[PDB]
Amino acid sequence: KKNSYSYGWSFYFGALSFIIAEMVGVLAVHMFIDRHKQLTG
Amino acid sequence: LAVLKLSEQGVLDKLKNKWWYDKGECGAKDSGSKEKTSALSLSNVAGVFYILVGGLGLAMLVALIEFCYKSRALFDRGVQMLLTTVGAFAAFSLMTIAVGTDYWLYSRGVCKTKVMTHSGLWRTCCLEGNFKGLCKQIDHFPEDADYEADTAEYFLRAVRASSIFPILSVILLFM
Amino acid sequence: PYVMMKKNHEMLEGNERYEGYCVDLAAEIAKHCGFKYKLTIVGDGKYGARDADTKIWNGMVGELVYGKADIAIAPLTITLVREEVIDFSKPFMSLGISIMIKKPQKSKPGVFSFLDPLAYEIWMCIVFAYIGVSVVLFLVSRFSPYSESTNEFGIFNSLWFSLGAFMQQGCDISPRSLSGRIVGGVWWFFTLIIISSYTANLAAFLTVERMVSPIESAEDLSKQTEIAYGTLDSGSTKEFFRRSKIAVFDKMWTYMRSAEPSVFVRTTAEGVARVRKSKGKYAYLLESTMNEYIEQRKPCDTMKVGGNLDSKGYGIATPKGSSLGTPVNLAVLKLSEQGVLDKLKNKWWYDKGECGAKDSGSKEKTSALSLSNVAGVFY
Amino acid sequence: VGGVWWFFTLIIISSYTANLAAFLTVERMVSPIESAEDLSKQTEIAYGTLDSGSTKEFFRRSKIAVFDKMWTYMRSAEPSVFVRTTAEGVARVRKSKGKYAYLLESTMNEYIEQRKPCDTMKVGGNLDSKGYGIATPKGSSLGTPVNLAVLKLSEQGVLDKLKNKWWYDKGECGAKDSGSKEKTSALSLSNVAGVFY
Amino acid sequence: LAVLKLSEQGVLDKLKNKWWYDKGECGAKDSGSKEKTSALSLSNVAGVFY
Ligand SMILES: NS(=O)(=O)c1cc2c(cc1Cl)N[C@H]([C@H]1C[C@H]3C=C[C@@H]1C3)NS2(=O)=O
Ligand SMILES: NS(=O)(=O)c1cc2c(cc1Cl)N[C@H]([C@H]1C[C@H]3C=C[C@@H]1C3)NS2(=O)=O
Ligand SMILES: NS(=O)(=O)c1cc2c(cc1Cl)N[C@H]([C@H]1C[C@H]3C=C[C@@H]1C3)NS2(=O)=O
Repeated sequence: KKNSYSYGWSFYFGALSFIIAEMVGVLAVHMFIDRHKQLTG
Repeated sequence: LAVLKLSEQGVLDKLKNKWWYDKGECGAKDSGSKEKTSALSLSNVAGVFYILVGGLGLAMLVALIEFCYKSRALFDRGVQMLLTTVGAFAAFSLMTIAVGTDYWLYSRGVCKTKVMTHSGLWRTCCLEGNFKGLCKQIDHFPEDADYEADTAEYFLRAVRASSIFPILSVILLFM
Repeated sequence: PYVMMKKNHEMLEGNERYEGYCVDLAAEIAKHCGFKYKLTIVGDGKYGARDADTKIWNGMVGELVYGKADIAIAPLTITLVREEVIDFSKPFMSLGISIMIKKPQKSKPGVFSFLDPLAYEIWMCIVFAYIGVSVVLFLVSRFSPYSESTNEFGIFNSLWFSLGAFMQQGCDISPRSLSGRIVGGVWWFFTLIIISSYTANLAAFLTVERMVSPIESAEDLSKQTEIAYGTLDSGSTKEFFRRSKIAVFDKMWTYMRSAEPSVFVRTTAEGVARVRKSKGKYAYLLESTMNEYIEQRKPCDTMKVGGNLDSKGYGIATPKGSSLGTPVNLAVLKLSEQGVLDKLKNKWWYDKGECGAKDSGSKEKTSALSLSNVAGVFY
Repeated sequence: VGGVWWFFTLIIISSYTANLAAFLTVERMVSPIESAEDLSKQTEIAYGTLDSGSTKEFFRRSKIAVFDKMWTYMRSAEPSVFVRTTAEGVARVRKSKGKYAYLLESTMNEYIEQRKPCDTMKVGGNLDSKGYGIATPKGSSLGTPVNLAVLKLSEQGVLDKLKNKWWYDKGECGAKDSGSKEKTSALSLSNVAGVFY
Repeated sequence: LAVLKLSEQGVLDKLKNKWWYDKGECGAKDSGSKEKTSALSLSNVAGVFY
């Protein structure tokens, strides 16, 4: 058919939940870099 | 009696599919069979040239401001840990708002439990019906002999039905 | 080629003047029957028929009925109204209505036919965008004094990075700054679409060229309105589409009635010239043995397609009740089983031919993408 | 040298992938491996006639160099290509996988193609011409109403009507019947087995 | 006169749409366009993501 399905705002906020959790994750890795740096440096 | 005679002998159908078609000078039936090749014009791929020149000006722009920021002249565990916490419950907010919400999809559908239908992950409802604000929550819809002829997609429908994956997104984000 | 005269026809006298298929056919019968044959062109110059305005026969059959003719060895088709008034033997040659179309021109690819799945405006804009990216990639990497010696990207490297990126081989150097990877990354998305479009468009050319079929039946002539078809305006071919019940030829008749360019032509040689003018857009309906001889004459650019949609036959005619009819009838059956009618056919239609026959051959000759398609890349 | 050679391999490998995409899509038929003359040249492709019949008498009574080669070749031929009946001769074609062909009347050849097991083709035209005819005795009192009737059926199209109806509509199978369908084919191992070798 | 009266008031339209469809509930034209599978959708290549 001419399928009229469109994604509401709840779908994109889960996508914005994805990208921030990917950003919080790599900042957590960047902090795991530094806590090893005070441990050894 | 003569009109009914012409139709049984087929004449009314004979005089029609002859006349409209054979005295028809042009038609989609006449011209539909031919098929020849087409070289790609520039307008088929013109957007890729637009993004390319847009990528060039964007490259020169950030090269300019990275240079000027160095000539004129974010690194501390303190506020970075605090901004991580602000980013932490924000991801916890945007997902937990999303799951309970019935606005995952805008579509067409009927909600009367036996139309600008908004369907959702755990609750699918309807809007712009005969009456707004009613919900028909559905999973494992009845198929041919309780679906059992196929084995593959029932595991894929049960993951949609018993939706562990948005929940395990929340639970790992909660832990 | 049935009866002709040589160019020195005034130099010669009588039966020696004439050459042709019926001329030797008259010669082979007199050897097997024992009569003195004198060739005579009909003074009217028409095939035999009857018009009921005065109820008078015309042409060669009219000379047969009235008494001018003892025999009519001719392209005289055995019909019903002719059989009632004059005798025919068994037919000596078989034929039918067939299609004459201009032969498709010889497929000659250009040396730059590999550049053809994209337009010339695209390859011009690729090379223009090649220069524009490489100069931007040079300006970005060496923009700053702070470094300059660390970047390996000169102009002579930057034209090489955009060259290896486009041909997808990959270059040894790679950008390291943020803005250097922007100009490098977008051009990588550019070369993904263009190369994948070039391949899929080339697959679309070779698919359709493998699908395009010739026209090899009268119904196949009827289903397509690209190529137009016409007959004689006065002839037994025109009568045939009217006197047939079959709906394929009936819509081929009503097409000839109601096509706004009139498809009917006055004679045969006018219809031959219409095949030459329309550049392969015009089909022509005529007898088969006329269609075989015309494609064997220069400029050789016509051809026989399909098969005989009906059948007719040319017959040797005698007047009704004449004594010649039975020994002629034994002579026609004698010439056929000795392959004389085979030999006289193969000689007149082919040795006075020398146009090529079935030079295309297989349609899968172009299956293997031969060297003439991509010889320009080697150049 | 490195720049132009890269533009070489871009064109060739894209043309290699494009031409496979034309083959695997369009299943054009095998080119019909002989014609009238080509059956005479390819001596590995045997061809057989009836041991006593109209086709046997024709090739010996021929002054054409092509057919004289055909009568010479079947003369010194092994194994024996002379057949007893047509049902034996038609069977020798389907079991020999195209190595053996059969020379027969055009009427029987169009009929065998429409009957089961459906695995034959009529390639080329007629080599000679013959005709079936309604026969009356010498001194017939009805021969003249007969031959006028035969010419009447052809002008009204009935002889052509009774033929293209009968051979086709009572034809159980045919290449015209089955030619239109086209479905996909996954590549088997034997398509690319040489690359593993 | 009654048959011509029922047709122009859409009664024969209404009695058709009711009996053939409300005692129906099978789907009609669920396939729709043939170019729905033109775009190579996610269900074709979801296994690669898996
Ligand atoms: N399809 S058509 O227009 O050619 C066409 C249309 C019609 C035909 C015959 C033909 Cl050929 N006959 C019918 C008639 C047969 C009986 C049923 C309705 C009347 C009486 N009328 S119709 O339904 O108006
Ligand atoms: N080769 S050809 O088409 O000129 C040709 C045409 C014909 C031939 C033989 C040849 Cl070789 N004989 C047939 C046969 C039917 C009866 C008339 C002649 C023989 C007996 N007639 S035909 O159909 O007129
Ligand atoms: N094509 S066919 O076999 O159906 C067919 C073959 C023939 C037909 C008619 C038909 Cl329909 N009539 C002709 C006849 C018409 C005149 C020419 C030859 C005889 C007298 N004989 S034929 O050439 O043997």
